[PDB]
Amino acid sequence: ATFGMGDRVRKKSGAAWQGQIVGWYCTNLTPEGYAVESEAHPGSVQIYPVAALERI
Amino acid sequence: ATFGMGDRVRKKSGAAWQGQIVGWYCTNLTPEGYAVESEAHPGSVQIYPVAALERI
Amino acid sequence: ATFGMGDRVRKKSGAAWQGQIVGWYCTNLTPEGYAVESEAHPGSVQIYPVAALERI
Amino acid sequence: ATFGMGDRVRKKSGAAWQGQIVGWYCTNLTPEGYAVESEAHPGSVQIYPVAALERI
Repeated sequence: ATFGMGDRVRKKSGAAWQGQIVGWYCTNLTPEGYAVESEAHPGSVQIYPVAALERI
Repeated sequence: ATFGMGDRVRKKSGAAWQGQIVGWYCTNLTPEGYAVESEAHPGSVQIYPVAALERI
Repeated sequence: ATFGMGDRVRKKSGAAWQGQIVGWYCTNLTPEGYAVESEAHPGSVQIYPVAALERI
Repeated sequence: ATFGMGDRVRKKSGAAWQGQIVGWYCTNLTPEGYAVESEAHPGSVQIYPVAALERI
């Protein structure tokens, strides 16, 4: 696992998102995915493949 | 229409979101809905029923 | 506008989605975007750039 | 944990969604949340609080 719970991450490119890792998912299309709760918008969560994200 | 393009709005309660109205949708479940581009996270857009939102 | 309200469309590639155009959005990152209500999952709506979608 | 990986679940009410549990998230607003990959739309994943979902 590239990231763990509570890591602060951001989207590398395109649509912006930044905040803490709050969860995990895996599908065939996205075998390593993460749920990220926005630091700016508490309670709002988006999910992204690991390649979309970087730790800060 | 309660809101128009470019209005600054926020979620009234629960998961937070704030930024500008960038679009519209309508379904039977949500006959008056809005797309809101985050002011904190440019490019990221979420969609909400009108009752969830308030103009600021 | 490539599509209009009620057109039946699907995602061209990656994550699947199919149903009817129910709305529109525009941002700098996505200057021509569409809200698509799933035909399989009524009430659930996802939003996509026009290039992601094709009419069927 | 109410559900486990691979359980087939659906939304109880409102916007429809159905498919398999593919992940988990937790936030203060949603201390027990699940990612559900659509069975109708492979690759598409939505996330919901546990109270929104039921196993089938």
